[PDB]
Amino acid sequence: VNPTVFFDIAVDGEPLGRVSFELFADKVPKTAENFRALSTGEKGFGYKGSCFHRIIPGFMCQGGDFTRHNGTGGKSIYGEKFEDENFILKHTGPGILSMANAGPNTNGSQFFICTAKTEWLDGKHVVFGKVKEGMNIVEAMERFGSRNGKTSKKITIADCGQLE
Repeated sequence: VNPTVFFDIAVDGEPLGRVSFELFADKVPKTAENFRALSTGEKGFGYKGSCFHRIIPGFMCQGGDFTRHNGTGGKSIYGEKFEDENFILKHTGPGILSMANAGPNTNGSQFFICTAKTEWLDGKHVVFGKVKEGMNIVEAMERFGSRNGKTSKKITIADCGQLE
């Protein structure tokens, strides 16, 4: 019942590959539905064409700022910044999909993919999904990041949507 979404990633415009996610709608339905919606674009806005603007190897890949392309923007499907739904699920290792924010109850559209166990984020960021297929594509993306998070090539979501 949990929905599956995919990203088709490109690097300076050249295809790299597809990452797919399981979204834990059974446990965090409001947060999973936001990400699902933004990935299909069915509200008229969303992730297609946006970039991963902050990539720190061994740490995480952050994206979803489809409004300002640099970490200052993005918006949810709810007309404002939704609440932290719950912190049931933990940051247990690579592939975890989790919400970025600006403090308690400030979720918008930005998210990150963990490339390592990041327990210090437990209780701070809402985990709502996991990479299903294509972790190797995340690993290839990670190599274009840097110590301060600046990417050496443009990493884009060339296409995205819902699978199955």
